[PDB]
Amino acid sequence: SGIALSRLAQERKAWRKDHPFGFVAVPTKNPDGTMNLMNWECAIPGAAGTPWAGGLFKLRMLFKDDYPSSPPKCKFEPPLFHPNVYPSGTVCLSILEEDKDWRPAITIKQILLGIQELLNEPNIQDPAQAEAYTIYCQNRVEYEKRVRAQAKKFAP
Ligand SMILES: S=c1[nH]c2cc(Cl)ccc2o1
Repeated sequence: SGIALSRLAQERKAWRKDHPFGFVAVPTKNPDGTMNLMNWECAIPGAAGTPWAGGLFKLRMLFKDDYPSSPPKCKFEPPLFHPNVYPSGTVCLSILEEDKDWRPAITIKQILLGIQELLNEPNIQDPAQAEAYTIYCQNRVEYEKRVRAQAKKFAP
């Protein structure tokens, strides 16, 4: 656990010094009240001028003991309508799979910015949920209408 905790302390220090505006990333607490660097509560703001604008989308970031060998599991809570988000809330993204594009050097900031980019540009070769994928393919106007409604629902 020393390797993960040392890296996670480095990430926290960097994040607090400089992070993208409107984003949140904060470790949680253990039952005894001490800091739990393995479980972070995060939020991603929708990009201005997009259907996601005005929404603030809460996500949990869960680190395994072998981090940064492995990527964190990133899970929208509550789950979101998006073609590449599983119904569970888990994000499907190549940088978040050890055997795909994860690299140990990737930072929490890079992950959250990567997920923000995913929100506004789905990967249609990578569908994780049937409904959002089907609507994206069949009617982009309806898709955006649904995204706008969701953004309003999660206005901060
Ligand atoms: S408040 C509050 N709860 C929460 C949960 C997650 Cl996963 C992320 C951000 C949050 O803010």
